[PDB]
Amino acid sequence: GPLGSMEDFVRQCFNPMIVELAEKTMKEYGEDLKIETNKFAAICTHLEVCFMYSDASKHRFEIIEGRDRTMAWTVVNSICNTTGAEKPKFLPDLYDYKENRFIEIGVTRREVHIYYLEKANKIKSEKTHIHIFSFTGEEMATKADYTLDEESRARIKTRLFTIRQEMASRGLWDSFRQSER
Ligand SMILES: Oc1ccc(/C=N/Nc2ccc(Cl)cc2)c(O)c1O
Ligand SMILES: [Mn+2]
Ligand SMILES: [Mn+2]
Repeated sequence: GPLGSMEDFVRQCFNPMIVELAEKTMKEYGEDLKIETNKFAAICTHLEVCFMYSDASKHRFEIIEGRDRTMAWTVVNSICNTTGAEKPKFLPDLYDYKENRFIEIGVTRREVHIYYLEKANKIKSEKTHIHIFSFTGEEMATKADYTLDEESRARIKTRLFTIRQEMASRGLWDSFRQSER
């Protein structure tokens, strides 16, 4: 019936720190969240997934996403110097200290395999590990290595389902889904 505001939804659905980091992200790119509200939600979603992924194993992962850009490269370059890891061409989302690799996390409602192939074709690296989550609960990962166990990943998928559900109940899902890409 009633169609809600996506900005209202974001500020209610996501933790204050995620929202703030997403605001900083958009401002850093010169974007108005009051107009590009679906993107604001997507940024929040992706940041939450990255944080959940890291939290699945505390201190196993360094978080790169959410930091300001200069600081993100500072962190990446430090990790590369310390661990000997090869420097990525584009900023990744995490660094896995156990498997010794950077990780790019994708969140999509497009077809998960195509999305994976596009990510992989962009970053080009033979080292950076890619992990894609769909709002459908589908996932795809480099070399069928999913990194975390089923329960951790289920928690992330459950979060995505809950977001899609709350959006839909406020009439926001169709627009949000369409806005991707
Ligand atoms: O420049 C942009 C303008 C709008 C968007 C919107 N993305 N929306 C979005 C992205 C991913 C999912 Cl799963 C659902 C929705 C976006 O991702 C952009 O990069
Ligand atoms: Mn990123
Ligand atoms: Mn990502």
